[PDB]
Amino acid sequence: SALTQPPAVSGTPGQRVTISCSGSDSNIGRRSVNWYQQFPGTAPKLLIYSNDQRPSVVPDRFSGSKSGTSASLAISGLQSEDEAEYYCAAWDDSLKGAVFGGGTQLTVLG
Amino acid sequence: QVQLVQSGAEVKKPGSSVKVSCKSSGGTSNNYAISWVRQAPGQGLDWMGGISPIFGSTAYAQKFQGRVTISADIFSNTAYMELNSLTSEDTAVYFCARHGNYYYYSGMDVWGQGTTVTVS
Amino acid sequence: QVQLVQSGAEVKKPGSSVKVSCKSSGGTSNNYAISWVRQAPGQGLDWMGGISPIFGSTAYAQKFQGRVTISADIFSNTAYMELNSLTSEDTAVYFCARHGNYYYYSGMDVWGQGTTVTVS
Amino acid sequence: VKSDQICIGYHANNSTEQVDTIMEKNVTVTHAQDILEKT
Amino acid sequence: LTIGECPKYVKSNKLVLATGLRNSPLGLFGAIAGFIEGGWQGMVDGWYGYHHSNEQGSGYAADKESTQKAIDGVTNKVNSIIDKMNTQFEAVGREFNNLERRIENLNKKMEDGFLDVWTYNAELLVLMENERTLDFHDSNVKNLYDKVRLQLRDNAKELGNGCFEFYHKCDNECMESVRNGTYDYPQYSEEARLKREEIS
Amino acid sequence: GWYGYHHSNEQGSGYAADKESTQKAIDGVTNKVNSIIDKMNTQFEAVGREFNNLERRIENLNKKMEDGFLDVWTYNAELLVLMENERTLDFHDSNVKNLYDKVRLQLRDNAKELGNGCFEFYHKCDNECMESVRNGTYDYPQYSEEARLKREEIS
Ligand SMILES: *[C@@H]1O[C@H](CO)[C@@H](O)[C@H](O)[C@H]1NC(C)=O
Ligand SMILES: *[C@@H]1O[C@H](CO)[C@@H](O)[C@H](O)[C@H]1NC(C)=O
Ligand SMILES: *[C@@H]1O[C@H](CO)[C@@H](O)[C@H](O)[C@H]1NC(C)=O
Ligand SMILES: *[C@@H]1O[C@H](CO)[C@@H](O)[C@H](O)[C@H]1NC(C)=O
Repeated sequence: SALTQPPAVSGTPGQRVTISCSGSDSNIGRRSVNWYQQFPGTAPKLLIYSNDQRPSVVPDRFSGSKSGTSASLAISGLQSEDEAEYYCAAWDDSLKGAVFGGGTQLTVLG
Repeated sequence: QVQLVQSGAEVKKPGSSVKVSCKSSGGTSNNYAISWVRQAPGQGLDWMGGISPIFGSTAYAQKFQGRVTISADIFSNTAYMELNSLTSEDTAVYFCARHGNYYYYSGMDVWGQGTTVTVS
Repeated sequence: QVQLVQSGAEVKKPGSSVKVSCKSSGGTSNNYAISWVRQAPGQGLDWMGGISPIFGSTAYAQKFQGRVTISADIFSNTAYMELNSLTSEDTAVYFCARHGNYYYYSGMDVWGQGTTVTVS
Repeated sequence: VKSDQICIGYHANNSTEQVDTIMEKNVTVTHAQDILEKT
Repeated sequence: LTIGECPKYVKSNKLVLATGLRNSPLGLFGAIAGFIEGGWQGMVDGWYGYHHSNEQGSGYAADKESTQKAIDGVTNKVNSIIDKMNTQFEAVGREFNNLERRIENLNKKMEDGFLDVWTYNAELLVLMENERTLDFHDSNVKNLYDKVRLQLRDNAKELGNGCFEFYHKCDNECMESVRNGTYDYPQYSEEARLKREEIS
Repeated sequence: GWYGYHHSNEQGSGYAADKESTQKAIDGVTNKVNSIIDKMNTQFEAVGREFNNLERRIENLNKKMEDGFLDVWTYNAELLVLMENERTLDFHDSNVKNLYDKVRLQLRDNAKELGNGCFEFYHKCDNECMESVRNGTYDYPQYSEEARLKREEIS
């Protein structure tokens, strides 16, 4: 645990959706938050690192932000291929290890 | 490019142990940290630990400390994970994941295909 | 530990020369200065000279200058002392003594067992 | 008051692994690698 | 004598490559055990790094760029050491009769000489690259100190023990600007000379 | 000593060796020489083998093997001597540089760096002060007040 995510989000294609990740002082407030996208039955993919940075293979519609002890992942212009589980992850200084969120299943309406 | 290739799926009895490897193919991974992340069916990802072999760091989760053994081979470019005292709670899909640098703060940009361990 | 092992006792005629060795056993002595100290019967200790072989210093006493030759072998860890033109005043007990560092200021903490030279 | 300080240092641990060099023998290092199989 | 996919035989009884730096539980470039008297056991996330200490708190941080460069260099050095000695002599079994003892002695001295040559090569490469690795770590610490010293210039007084005390109020954003090498001289120079005048 | 000092205060002048760095350098050079001897103790030793006139091919093979081993070990000895001569001279240069850096980081701004290996003291450094800077125990705040002053009155 130690990172709180909403279990499910929904939206239409083309709609901007946001996924929140609530943590504490020792994990999000003092370390960088990584975002992972996982389709069912496949390995996770790196989506956002360093809170706001993006890999070159990840499209520019994915963006991340961090303020205080919380993080946010924004997907502007939703598509059909963005239906996946989304995990936030950061290093925890109190547990001396990496912690993950509960997981956010995104449902593409229509 | 570097692809992480894991071992096959394992079927185990309770009370036994399972050893899962993660061979780094297409290039070395000794200068990066390779983490071990498990995923229970219907649950989220869970960090077990990792090894940074040239850097010399071997980290473990506090909920997995004393039960999991993670080692690395720098001559075969293979990272290993041995989990002892298997119960039904240890049924998960086990991923090896290479970090962006030598330590565990960076994002895991290279992942293995996964290894399903079922305990019954 | 390092023990300094000298040669046996020598019986010499006047006008001849005597060569006394000091083998460093149990470890090297090339990084320390090995002095040569003689002791006349009924008199006190007298410094003849010394050699610091890796440092490259070979010192002699002013009252022994031109008459004593002190050399060192760093491959056999042996320090040698050759004294020429022996008279009856050269009858003494001759000690090799290793200093506390590379030079001759420090105290001589390792000593040889002594070599008695009698000239008659 | 106390002035702000920054320092440059380096990693140390409780390791007793020893390596040999030409000029120094059995040097204790933080991390070492056995490249020889004895078993 | 071996068969199969085997490691290379050497007559050495110890062959250990140094990957980490020198241990200080309590060189050519004079930083490791030089003007910096000892290593930090509280700094676990890197080989080299920083210990900031200001009014917002004190703690350790690693220089991940120099640590990653050093780890890349040590990894490539180990791979090169393995790669250059992949073409080692492999002794195979030859047998000779009692009227062929001269050719038998020739074969024995040939294989023994090749094993001695490759044992010398492995031992000397381990010794030389252990010196190069320890001096490389010392140079990395010296270069990190030089990088911070040339960043701060006269806005910080070096205390001669590897530390810089600042002449200005350097907060956590200032400390991380030092750490990434994006320290800005003219934002703090006037208050630095004001503090230098006030402590003169 | 191999490395050292030359103080020039009002009580006199003279040379003084740094026995700590000189002893460490002599230990390193001694251990280097011992390592050079010990690593080449397993050298090829040629032995005499004789062959008849119908065994010239094995004779050429034997002499080529022994000449090649002698050439390999000659190359090893020559290259180790050349490489360790570079490493020794650079080691001595690094020792002098490290001694200079040690004194420079001891004195800080209490001495003027003359750029020729010497340090112009701002404060009056007597023989006890020179012994303090010789064995790494120079106290900066004892002399810093008069050094800062003398900087003001000399500037
Ligand atoms: C090398 O190790 C041996 C055995 O542990 C020890 O006796 C010796 O002191 C070490 N060498 C040095 C120079 O410290
Ligand atoms: C490592 O050594 C330090 C002193 O250098 C000591 O305080 C510490 O307890 C040691 N670590 C462990 C795990 O015992
Ligand atoms: C890194 O450098 C940037 C340069 O813009 C600076 O703003 C920042 O404070 C530094 N951050 C860290 C975490 O080192
Ligand atoms: C420097 O050396 C002298 C002579 O060995 C010693 O007595 C002294 O304590 C040292 N100097 C200081 C200031 O401690």
